[PDB]
Amino acid sequence: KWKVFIDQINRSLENYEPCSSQNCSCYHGVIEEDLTPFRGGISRKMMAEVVRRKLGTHYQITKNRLYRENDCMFPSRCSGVEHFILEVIGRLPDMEMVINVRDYPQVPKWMEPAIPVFSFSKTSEYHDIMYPAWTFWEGGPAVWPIYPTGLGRWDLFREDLVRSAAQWPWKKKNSTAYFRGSRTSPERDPLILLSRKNPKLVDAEYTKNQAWKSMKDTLGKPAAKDVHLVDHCKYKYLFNFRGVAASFRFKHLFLCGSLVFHVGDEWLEFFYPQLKPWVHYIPVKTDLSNVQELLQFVKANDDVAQEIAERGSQFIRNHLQMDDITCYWENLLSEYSKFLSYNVTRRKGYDQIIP
Amino acid sequence: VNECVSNPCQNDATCLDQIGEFQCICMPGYEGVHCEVNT
Ligand SMILES: O=c1ccn([C@@H]2O[C@H](COP(=O)(O)OP(=O)(O)O)[C@@H](O)[C@H]2O)c(=O)[nH]1
Ligand SMILES: *[C@@H]1O[C@H](CO)[C@@H](O)[C@H](O)[C@H]1NC(C)=O
Ligand SMILES: *[C@@H]1O[C@H](CO)[C@@H](O)[C@H](O)[C@H]1NC(C)=O
Ligand SMILES: [Ca+2]
Ligand SMILES: [Cl-]
Repeated sequence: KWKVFIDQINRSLENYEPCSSQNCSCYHGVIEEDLTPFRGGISRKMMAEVVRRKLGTHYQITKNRLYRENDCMFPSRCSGVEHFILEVIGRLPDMEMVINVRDYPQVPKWMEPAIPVFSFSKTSEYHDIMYPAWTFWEGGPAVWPIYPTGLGRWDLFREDLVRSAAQWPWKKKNSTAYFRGSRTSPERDPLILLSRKNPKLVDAEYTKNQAWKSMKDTLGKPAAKDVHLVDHCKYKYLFNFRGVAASFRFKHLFLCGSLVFHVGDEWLEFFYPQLKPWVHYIPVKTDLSNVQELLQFVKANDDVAQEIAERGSQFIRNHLQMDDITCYWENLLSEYSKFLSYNVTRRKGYDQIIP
Repeated sequence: VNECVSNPCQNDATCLDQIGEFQCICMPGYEGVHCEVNT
């Protein structure tokens, strides 16, 4: 009775081209796609418009030195971006760019002409250029008490998740699907409601975030306690949803060695195009209408489920290392700089970002 | 977007959503935009 999903998996593997690279070239198609709207060149007038519109934080690079306007709406997110730029700036040509550190992208596709803004997440309906989010170093959500200074240090979190995965080999993992997060999108509601109706099937509960105003923000129940990502690994089936934009949760779940259930296919981060449905994770319809069938399928095809989980874990382990993040920043900014059709001059009043 | 939904405030500070802006009200002992600095 599972032939349909089984054939989809076979088909998806037949389509799959594994990335054999030892560097971040796996993702070069993402850079190429994101820069396609600017292939006619980025003029000085275009840059002045982006800056005037305050769509992001204005950075400049000249003579391998980084300069920035005074204002950054989220200093910790600017600091996280700066961490990676400063790592690679000795090899970057002169350029300037506007780096949006808000959650949401800034350049809808219907805007003509396209203007260049760097954002961490988009859909295909935006012309923003994706960059590796600040949180790979610092500045992700400060979820009290588990991440009191903000979710960050991907290098360390990788180590902790791999160790947790080793403590929870697949056959020892719990078969109840699992989610702990806040109500950043109502697309999450059907899972929380299914969990309340069928708690043996799904354990999905709303935590609160710093915008909480009332019980509406948790669908009328007391907020759940926050749970460290390393404590997700005891569950075989881990759900991932959009929030405001894409979520930082996603990459972590793979390293548990658990099978990721990824809901929807619109909101991206730069690495998402290399993660393939049925190869690396289970795709779930945006409206969750097939979630019960998918959960029955994986339980009845546990060998297939494990193979998918192992492939997804291996992809993040091998192709989303800290070095891949630094590499992507370097290749992204180097390629982008080619499309600036004029010579950048440091702006009056921009301090240098050291060291 | 209410910028507080992504918890920009560290160290159990309170986030206030202003017109397309945010403010972190620190617990005593902390300061800075994100309440990241120990006073
Ligand atoms: O109990 C929790 C709740 C959240 N998070 C993490 O905190 C971040 C913010 O999660 P939330 O669901 O609040 O918002 P999102 O960013 O997913 O929209 C994500 O990386 C979550 O994985 C967590 O580790 N444990
Ligand atoms: C990156 O890897 C590709 C092969 O995957 C190779 O062609 C390229 O030369 C490598 N680049 C560097 C700078 O190592
Ligand atoms: C599996 O986890 C679910 C949800 O947290 C829990 O209700 C259930 O008791 C667990 N089962 C076992 C066998 O540990
Ligand atoms: Ca706000
Ligand atoms: Cl935001």
